[PDB]
Amino acid sequence: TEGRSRDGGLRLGEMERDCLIGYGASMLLLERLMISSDAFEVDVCGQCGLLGYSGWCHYCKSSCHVSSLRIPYACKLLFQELQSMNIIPRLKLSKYN
Amino acid sequence: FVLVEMVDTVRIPPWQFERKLNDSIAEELNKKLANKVVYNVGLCICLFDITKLEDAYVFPGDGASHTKVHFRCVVFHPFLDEILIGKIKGCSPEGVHVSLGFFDDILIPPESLQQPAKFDEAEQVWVWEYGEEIRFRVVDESFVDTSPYTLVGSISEPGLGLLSWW
Amino acid sequence: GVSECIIMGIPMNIGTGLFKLLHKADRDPNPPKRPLIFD
Amino acid sequence: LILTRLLVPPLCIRPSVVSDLKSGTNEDDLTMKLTEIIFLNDVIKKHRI
Amino acid sequence: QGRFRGNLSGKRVDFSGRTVISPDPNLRIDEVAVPVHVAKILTFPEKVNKANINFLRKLVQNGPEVHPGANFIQQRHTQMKRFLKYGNREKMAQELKYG
Amino acid sequence: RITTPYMTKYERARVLGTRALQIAMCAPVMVELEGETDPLLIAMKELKARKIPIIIRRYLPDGSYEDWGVDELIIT
Amino acid sequence: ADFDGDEMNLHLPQTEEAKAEALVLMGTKANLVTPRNGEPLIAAIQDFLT
Amino acid sequence: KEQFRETDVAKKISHICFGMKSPEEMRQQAHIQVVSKNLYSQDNQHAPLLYGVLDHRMGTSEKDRPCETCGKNLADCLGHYGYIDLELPCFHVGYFRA
Amino acid sequence: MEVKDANSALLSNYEVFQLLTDLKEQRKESGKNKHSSGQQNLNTITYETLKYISKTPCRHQSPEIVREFLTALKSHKLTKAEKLQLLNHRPVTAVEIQLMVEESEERLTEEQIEALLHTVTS
Amino acid sequence: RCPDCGSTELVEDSHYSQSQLVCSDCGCVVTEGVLTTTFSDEGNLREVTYSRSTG
Amino acid sequence: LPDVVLKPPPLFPDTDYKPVPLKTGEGEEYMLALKQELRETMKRMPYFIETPEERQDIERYSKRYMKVYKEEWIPDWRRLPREMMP
Ligand SMILES: [Mg+2]
Ligand SMILES: [Zn+2]
Ligand SMILES: [Zn+2]
Ligand SMILES: [Zn+2]
Repeated sequence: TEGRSRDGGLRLGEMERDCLIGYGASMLLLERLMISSDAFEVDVCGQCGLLGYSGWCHYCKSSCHVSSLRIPYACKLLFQELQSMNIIPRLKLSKYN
Repeated sequence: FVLVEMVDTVRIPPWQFERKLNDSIAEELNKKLANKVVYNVGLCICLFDITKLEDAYVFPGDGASHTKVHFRCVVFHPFLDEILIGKIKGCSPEGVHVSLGFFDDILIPPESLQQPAKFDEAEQVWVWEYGEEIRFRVVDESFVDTSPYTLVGSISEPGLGLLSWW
Repeated sequence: GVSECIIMGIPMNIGTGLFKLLHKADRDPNPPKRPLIFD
Repeated sequence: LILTRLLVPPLCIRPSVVSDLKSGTNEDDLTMKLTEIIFLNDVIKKHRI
Repeated sequence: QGRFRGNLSGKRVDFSGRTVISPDPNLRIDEVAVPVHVAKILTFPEKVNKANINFLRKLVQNGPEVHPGANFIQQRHTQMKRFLKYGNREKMAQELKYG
Repeated sequence: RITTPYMTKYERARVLGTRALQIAMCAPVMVELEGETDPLLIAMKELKARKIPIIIRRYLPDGSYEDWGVDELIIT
Repeated sequence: ADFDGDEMNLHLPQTEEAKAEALVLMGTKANLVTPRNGEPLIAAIQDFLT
Repeated sequence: KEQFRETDVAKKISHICFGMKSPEEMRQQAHIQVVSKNLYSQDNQHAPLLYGVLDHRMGTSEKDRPCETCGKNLADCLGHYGYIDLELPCFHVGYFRA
Repeated sequence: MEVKDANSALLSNYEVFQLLTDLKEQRKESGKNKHSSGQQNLNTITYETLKYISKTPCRHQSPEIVREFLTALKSHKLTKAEKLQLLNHRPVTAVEIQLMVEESEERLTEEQIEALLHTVTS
Repeated sequence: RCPDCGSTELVEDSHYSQSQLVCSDCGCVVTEGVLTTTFSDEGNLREVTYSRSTG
Repeated sequence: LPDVVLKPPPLFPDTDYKPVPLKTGEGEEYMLALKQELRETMKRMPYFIETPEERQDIERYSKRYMKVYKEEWIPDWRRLPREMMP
């Protein structure tokens, strides 16, 4: 949350992100803005590129291509809102290698 | 039994760095491919050898050692005509239940091709007289996960004569 | 880009993420292969 | 490009607050817009009938 | 206050505090003084290894009341956290496994 | 062999972070630490002793790469 | 800062890699000069110059 | 005996492919059809209605009432979309100029 | 986790037996507690497959004998499956080659069976 | 209740700006973290009653 | 005001109008029989190229007994460009 009376935390604004970019600390920025703030694990289907649940894709009615993925929760909210706006983001996953 | 080429991304934790890389890779591949049936491949037994092993990366996440390893492993998959020798681990009215020796209890021979004295009356009666031989016919695999086994095969026993045992 | 790396929650290509690290583990590339007797 | 179906989002985007202090609740504006759209659809169907 | 600027580019995080500053010349330029009250709230996850085992044991034995110590213990096998304010902290310190 | 032989600060930070994360997960120590309960201090001691078993894989923008050892690079 | 009631934030990283990158790249001893023109910013101040 | 399936893969997203969905794909993706303009029941327990807006089959938004599609709480529920049919088609403003 | 070729090269039971013995001896010489407790199906499948191979006449074999048998059967224009089955089974009786072995028609010739028996028994 | 010992003496106590459930016998938590609405959205959300939302 | 609905409309709503029965006569039946004959004889035609089978398990003596034999039409390479020669 925002306020101290609401038991809120501090906000790393845009300028803080700019400073962290200028320093080049990629892992620190990743830990601050992704790991410690809104980290979540979603299930993405490798066939249609949509978001699944509990390792299952309701769109394709299959679960062989569904894989887990780390993501900020705000990014998943943005993807859901865009899917609500008929702007469907199709995520093409691949191995980290 | 046949060799299968596989490429696996093996993750070794940092507390296994004192061990040799190839030995740990082989152990992890054996632990990951033990008593498991790969679809359209068959039941893998163990690792045969490791052909290609490229560089070992370390990811900014977990921090372990990720290696892409090319290896060959042995699997049990007949060629639709292989002859096997199993033991009768039970019998059902619709068909006998033969199992390869301590290997897999998945062989279900249909009793529809022997001489016209074929019937199982639930008293473990194999067949009326005039180490059990087996002729694999077709392979078949299926999936498991379908909501939020996998190998049986058909077995034939023709009029082989069997001078040793009827 | 950096903005998409920050949004998607992945390490950005700039900074320390431009290169990759390798482990100096005791190994032997292209290990000896077991010879095939039947083939 | 021409829409015939509207994708109503999950409840994660439309939070619902149970205000037990009064005889009411708290629902976002998207829920009210979808309610008005369904009401207009029903009114159009009634006028067509 | 949109999603991109308010929730993607800049977002709020935990394990952070905000306090007024005061001068102190007796500290180095690369050092900063932290109050005891905030230090007991902001926690750092340290993994149990062969080096700092005897230090984490004493930290657990001290408990969340003494300043040098810990607040939560997450086991390696199960991810069920354990609060140090309740239960026998000595048994928890004696049952500290690696990882 | 065409890049700078000096080890940059970004490579230093990343190598130290990776070594600290590894040592925190029960990795073997090669410098015989003496009462260092902080993994980052052990990583810095290994870096100063030039015993970190990590090889930097510098990638060129076109796609080429090159391997450099920590003991081979120059530290400041 | 001027010590006239200004509030400052204090963050604690939750990762060894982030901690090391912060200590190395954002070290106080390693950022004694600004990248704008190389002039040192961390230097003597009032009651120290006098 | 046992089928070999991978537990977890270190998947990394390569690129995001934006696009649009046909009216049939909207029905295929959605789970239930919202046809009632009302959301709540007539009893005194303050429970929502069925096949309407705010139905728990399209996710959850309360800490006490879990989702009906997936048996998980709010922290674990990712949410489910729904499709609402319109009697007459309407121009999409975001693409209207296009 | 994809496979490149499920039928790369067929191998007899002797190679499998040798691999199982080597894995068993490397395990008993490098036994680990946690590695074994993590997955015990490995030990079970290895031991049971080794016991099944021991029940078969696959013992008393060597790579030289396999090479000699292959060179002897190469002059009989037989397919790879027939020689593989003959090596895995080691028939001592002629009836096993007469009826059980497939492709018997126009292949037995009533004279080559004696040579096949003499080669498989040597 | 306790997952290991089975003790049902779980007490709600407020941590340092954190709510969780913990047992007083073994100090093990069973559910940590709570989801609460923000006043930034509270003023935006509109009210719905049961009668109007039933017909 | 329009009434509220508790259940969604049926997936296949009933209609009071039924499709007109098909035309009858010897012509329609002959055309149907000829279309069936074309379906039956066009799959065995060499123009109907089937999916090439691959990944054979083993080679056997019965292969020559089970080898699928079928005549192949020779395309006129004079009219067809040179880029389609095997
Ligand atoms: Mg001021
Ligand atoms: Zn899908
Ligand atoms: Zn749900
Ligand atoms: Zn307990």
